Amino acid sequence: TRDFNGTWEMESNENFEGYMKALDIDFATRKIAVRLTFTLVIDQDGDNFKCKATSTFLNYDVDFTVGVEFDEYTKSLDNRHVKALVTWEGDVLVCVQKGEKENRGWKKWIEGDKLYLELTCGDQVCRQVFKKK
Ligand SMILES: *C/C=C/c1cc2ccc(N(CC)CC)cc2oc1=O
Repeated sequence: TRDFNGTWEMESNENFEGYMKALDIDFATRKIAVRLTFTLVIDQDGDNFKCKATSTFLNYDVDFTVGVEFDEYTKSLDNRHVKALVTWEGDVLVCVQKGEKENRGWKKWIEGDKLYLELTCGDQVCRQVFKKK
């Protein structure tokens, strides 16, 4: 299924610390943020996505259309400009964020009935798993 709609509650978070370090997030924001549990609210209609990730300290909002390149200013994270593009590889949603970081982006898929989110920057990979509320 290609249908990521819903409210998704974190059940596991692996190596968020390495992902944020590869982004050069400052120590005190990082040290707080690696403790956090996240909730995802995804609204998906065809190509049109609206995503909202929330925690007690870090929030991240993105809206995009599959197949349409867009500019992203990662204000809530590392404060960089990237050229982002989200496309389908089979049933995996793939985002590439072109900028000064290599292999920066993410991949999302459903396995069974959970949502998997893989965050990449440089040589670091973070894996998060969510359950549909
Ligand atoms: C449905 C895909 C949108 C989406 C992708 C995300 C990428 C990165 C992040 N974080 C915080 C965990 C790092 C910047 C969150 C996120 O959530 C989403 O809903």
